[PDB]
Amino acid sequence: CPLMVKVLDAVRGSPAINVAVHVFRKAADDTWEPFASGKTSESGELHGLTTEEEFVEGIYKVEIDTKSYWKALGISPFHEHAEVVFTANDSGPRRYTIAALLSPYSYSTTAVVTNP
Amino acid sequence: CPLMVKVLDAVRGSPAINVAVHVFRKAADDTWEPFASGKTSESGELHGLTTEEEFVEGIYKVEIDTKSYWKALGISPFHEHAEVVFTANDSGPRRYTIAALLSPYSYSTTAVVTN
Amino acid sequence: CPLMVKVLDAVRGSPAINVAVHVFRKAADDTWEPFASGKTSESGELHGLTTEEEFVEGIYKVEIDTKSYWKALGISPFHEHAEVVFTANDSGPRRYTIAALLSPYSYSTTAVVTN
Amino acid sequence: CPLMVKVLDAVRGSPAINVAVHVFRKAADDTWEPFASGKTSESGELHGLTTEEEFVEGIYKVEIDTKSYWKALGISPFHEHAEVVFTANDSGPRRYTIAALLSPYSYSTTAVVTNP
Ligand SMILES: C[C@@H](C(=O)O)c1ccc(-c2cc(Cl)cc(Cl)c2)c(F)c1
Ligand SMILES: C[C@@H](C(=O)O)c1ccc(-c2cc(Cl)cc(Cl)c2)c(F)c1
Repeated sequence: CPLMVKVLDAVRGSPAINVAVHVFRKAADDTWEPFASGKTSESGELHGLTTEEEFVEGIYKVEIDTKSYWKALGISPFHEHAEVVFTANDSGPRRYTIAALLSPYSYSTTAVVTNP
Repeated sequence: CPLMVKVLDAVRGSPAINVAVHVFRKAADDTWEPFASGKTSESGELHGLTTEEEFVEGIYKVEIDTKSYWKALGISPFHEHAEVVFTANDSGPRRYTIAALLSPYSYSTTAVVTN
Repeated sequence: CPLMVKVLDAVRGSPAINVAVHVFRKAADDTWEPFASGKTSESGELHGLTTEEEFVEGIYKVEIDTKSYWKALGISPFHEHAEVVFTANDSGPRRYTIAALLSPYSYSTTAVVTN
Repeated sequence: CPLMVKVLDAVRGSPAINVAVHVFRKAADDTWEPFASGKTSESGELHGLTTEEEFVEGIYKVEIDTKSYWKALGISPFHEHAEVVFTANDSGPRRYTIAALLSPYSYSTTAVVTNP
């Protein structure tokens, strides 16, 4: 599982459940091409986005749909989404965890990059 | 000053100085139209991006060129840039501060919306 | 102003107003000696805690009364308080800003050390 | 495992390994009594601090020894430690994860509180 997303909720002190995530890869023409999507589980984790074979070098954008998450809880948040944009696998295959911590007017994000 | 950007460095414990910041407004066709840009000051602040007259309701994107900032300090960073995307809504208070706190593999951002 | 505290609210997107802040200095016997205190302003800032003459090298603790802040807004918070503990070192720059960003179950803090 | 600590490193993009953690509980006399201690593993996680039986109601302080962590990497950091102080189990037993994200001049911390 080379690309995982984990999301926590800083208001409830809980995993952020049912957060939609869309991943894009920058194409040869410099547009954002849809790559994978999913939503976080009861643990706040999203597994199974991609495979080792399909997760090639490139510039990836992980869009975390924070506004849809907060609106679904009936909260009117500030941001449209949280975008995490990075070059992946340029030194060979790595495993990436994109972690995020959400509040209605703020988010934090970090990356955990490991070499299998 | 309806829109301000303030950038801090969590490695050095300092303002993030001479960071490039580009602001875009979402157009009718869903493209990002250049809106304003500048470099953060010695205090990590970028003032004077827009006026009340130009800053209408809509969706704005603040792109912070974090990758150049880290490489100029000799540090290998994770992100291509930091993007903050939000709706300006007359209704809420009228002054927007977008604040960001940078580390090589992480950033935090918050909004301070007042008056 | 050698020491400043700046508190922001990540739920409302605003300064954290009228937060109690207590500053202590570690004494020779490892106890915390009261040093300075105040409430954050309308801008979430607390200025004028100390002078250059009183602010000597040593270990300081900044205690932010986050629990009272949240309860006064009708919100149930996790922490008893937020504590920021650091050494003041003449060597490094001379002005310390302790900044905190508050949520009910979380906080972030950074230092901005300049001049 | 009712009390866990997880720590990430925002500079290296990695778990924060070998972080010492000391937990205190406020005693009847209002002093901080040592309760448990340990250090984070290769995953950045610290398990096995306490038991359900021993983790009674109280006010707990989780001290994360950030200065010792950064000095052991030869970095001179700002903070002495990161203290996380909270009331636990006042509505019955819960499971607490104290998560932290470290930089030399900054840290974030959040709590994940679940009901078994
Ligand atoms: C438990 C773990 C995961 O399951 O990958 C996870 C998920 C999110 C966070 C986290 C915590 C803080 Cl304090 C800040 C940020 Cl950006 C992420 C974290 F530290 C750890
Ligand atoms: C106003 C400015 C300062 O006074 O140095 C300031 C104060 C605090 C922050 C801030 C921002 C985030 Cl995103 C997280 C934290 Cl812990 C502090 C910031 F980005 C900028």
